[PDB]
Amino acid sequence: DGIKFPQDGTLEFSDVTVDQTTGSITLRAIFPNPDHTLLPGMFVRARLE
Amino acid sequence: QITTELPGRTSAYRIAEVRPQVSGIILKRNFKEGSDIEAGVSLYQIDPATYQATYDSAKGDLAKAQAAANIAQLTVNRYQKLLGTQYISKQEYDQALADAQQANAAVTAAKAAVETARINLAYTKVTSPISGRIGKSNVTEGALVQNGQATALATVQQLDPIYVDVTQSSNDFLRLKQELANGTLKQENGKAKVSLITSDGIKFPQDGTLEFSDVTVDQTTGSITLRAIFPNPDHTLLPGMFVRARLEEGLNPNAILVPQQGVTRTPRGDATVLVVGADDKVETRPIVASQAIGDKWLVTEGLKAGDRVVISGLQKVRPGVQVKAQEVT
Amino acid sequence: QITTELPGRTSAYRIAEVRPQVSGIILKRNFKEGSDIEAGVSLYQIDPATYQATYDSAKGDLAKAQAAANIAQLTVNRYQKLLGTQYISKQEYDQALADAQQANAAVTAAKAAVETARINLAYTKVTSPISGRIGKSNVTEGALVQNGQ
Repeated sequence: DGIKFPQDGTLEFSDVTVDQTTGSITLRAIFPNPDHTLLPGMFVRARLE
Repeated sequence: QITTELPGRTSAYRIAEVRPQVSGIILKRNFKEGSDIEAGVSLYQIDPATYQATYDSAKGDLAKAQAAANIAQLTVNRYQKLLGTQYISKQEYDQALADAQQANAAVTAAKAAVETARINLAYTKVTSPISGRIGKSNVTEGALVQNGQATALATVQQLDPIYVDVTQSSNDFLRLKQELANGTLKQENGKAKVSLITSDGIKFPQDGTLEFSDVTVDQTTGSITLRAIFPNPDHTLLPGMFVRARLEEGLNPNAILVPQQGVTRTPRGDATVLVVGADDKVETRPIVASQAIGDKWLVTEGLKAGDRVVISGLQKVRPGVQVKAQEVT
Repeated sequence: QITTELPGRTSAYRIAEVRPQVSGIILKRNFKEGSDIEAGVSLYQIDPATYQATYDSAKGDLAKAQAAANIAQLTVNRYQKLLGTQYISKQEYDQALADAQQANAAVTAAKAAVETARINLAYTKVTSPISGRIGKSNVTEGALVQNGQ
């Protein structure tokens, strides 16, 4: 919906290889979810620094 | 009360597919197709010859162990009778006691082997695990089967009650949860009530109830699944059909309903209403009315409680003109 | 400040797919879908008949081994008292001690076998490996489940 998620997470890089059919690298971040306001599988947009 | 219409599919309360626990060739079918089946009633008859031989071997081993235990017990009794007046050594009595205990343990092991042989032999008499109604037989007499194959011999399903699995988008679920948390929505009692619309559009005579809101999200579409349970006394619902569910999500005690005959919509989409001011003048005010309940538009913004607006004779009234306005029920 | 915006998908911290460790048929379901559950709580109930028979056989073998060990220990204890006054040769005492030790080792082996049988029997009570939210049941009562499907 475009609403900023109230809490903040941190970044733990995990995957260094490059996929063959996507040509992209996957970055892993961890977030606290106490309210259960995000479920496993949904689509999100992450802004890094 | 706000209701959401969602698509879904029905499913059986309890469905069991019959698979053979042993390997062999079928000889007979003991049930008639399309009939009600009680639990534990034998369905098929696989060839028991090999399992019969195994059972006989187990019985023979059990008999041998029993004979050994019998002779050990006889010797123990006689030695115990001797021991009263110290006519035999205590070591001999202890040895006899140990021999009897070992023979009894061997008898127990033989009994366990006989029990597992009996279980395997009775597995051939295929028994329906649950009650219900049995359908077509995917195999007939003379067809080979194997232990734990993927192809089911038959299916037994319970048609009362019935499950309805409907699909709800994740965004709607999240916004409803946020609205409930904020306080604009008031859930009541317990599980939400769900009504049904069949393929013909007929409202189901009974209203079901929802439970088990799922948490995983489908990747391909982006939606979660909801489950409701409908009692089915007359078997008017069969598993697998396509149904529409009207799902209630609480109460909104601030709804503003405006009759659709008193709002004007521009071709691009904007909507305006002719309010009547305190100066007996009419003023056009824009409003946001997206959802329509029956013939009443649900106003979300642009109107306040007690605002007094025209519903009839719109073509007879122009803005800025002093008009007598009369309340009409 | 330089920032990058990327698409992404969420995932659970710990996801466990409950799978059967033993073959058999399901008789009961001991949980309600869509509810938080603890660890070690039994979820299903597979048919234990064959595993119960195996457990009984193992216990019987253990009892036999224990009886043999008991009689060997009694003989050793009886010989020990006579050893003090030089009325039994040391060879016989050594042989009896060896027999007792062998019987004790056999008892240990039987205990290991019965422990394996107990573990296999307890596998039927399908236990949740972790604590968390559980969804629907892909199988119901009466289904047949194979080992490690």
